[PDB]
Amino acid sequence: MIIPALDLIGGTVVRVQRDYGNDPLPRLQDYAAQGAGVLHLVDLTGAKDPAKRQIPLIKTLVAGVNVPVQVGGGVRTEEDVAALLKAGVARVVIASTAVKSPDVVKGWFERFGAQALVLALDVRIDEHGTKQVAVSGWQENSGVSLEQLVETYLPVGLKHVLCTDISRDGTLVSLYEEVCARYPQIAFQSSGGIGDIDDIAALRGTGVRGVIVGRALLEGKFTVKEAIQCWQN
Repeated sequence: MIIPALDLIGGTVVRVQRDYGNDPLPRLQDYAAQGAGVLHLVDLTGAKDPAKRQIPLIKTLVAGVNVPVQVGGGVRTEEDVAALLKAGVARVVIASTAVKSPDVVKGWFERFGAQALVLALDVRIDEHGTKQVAVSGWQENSGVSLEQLVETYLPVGLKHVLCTDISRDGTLVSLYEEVCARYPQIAFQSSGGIGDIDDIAALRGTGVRGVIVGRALLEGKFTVKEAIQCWQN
């Protein structure tokens, strides 16, 4: 699947920052109308301060489409996960906390179930060619490989992993081929490097299950319909 994505700050759709207006619901509705089966939202306001999580907006957006939405941004605690799910979110995207407190997050898998959680990892390919996990693009590596972290959560039934390459020069394959083959029981999602329709074609044979597409849709490079037609060949 193609997974169309929006970043939201204070109700505004933004490109990573260019203002793309305050109409997220009609945009999402049109993504769904074109065949998207899953949508992705990042709450940048909540990422900066969990106390300001955009729950009312998220409720509205989820209510306004007919497809599951995965939502990330400032998911620090069990309470955060629960509040997002209560608001109607299908899956909660766990990022830095999955790196910083694995024993705690393993407990979340036990409580909420693996179908409700997506682990989002930023990866840098280092000098030796190791897939190093980092909590963000502006922080140093955290001293754990993608494989090591995946294998930490497999015993609690990990099913969804979102992988962003934050070391790559330019737009978009070997990385995804490798990890997908190694953990066929996990559905990997790719994020980043989609600049045109050919970048989606590039991922088709890799084993990647989901392709997150954000900026390219906002910039009018191609439509969700075209993306899906390409992805399905």
